[PDB]
Amino acid sequence: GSFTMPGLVDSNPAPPESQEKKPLKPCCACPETKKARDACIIEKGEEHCGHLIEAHKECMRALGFKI
Repeated sequence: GSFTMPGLVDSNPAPPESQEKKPLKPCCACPETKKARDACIIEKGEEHCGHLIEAHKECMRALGFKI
């Protein structure tokens, strides 16, 4: 004897989307730095990860990006 839920389908517990996109966008615009930034920002936030901005921020400024 257990309750059950046959009036719906519900879901599994899940993020605000999961990684399901890997398109070809070829360049040299600091992948390591950008990609490594975002992982901290994902988890904590830009406010907790702006050492992860500043470190990577360099890398883009060198390019003539607007830092």
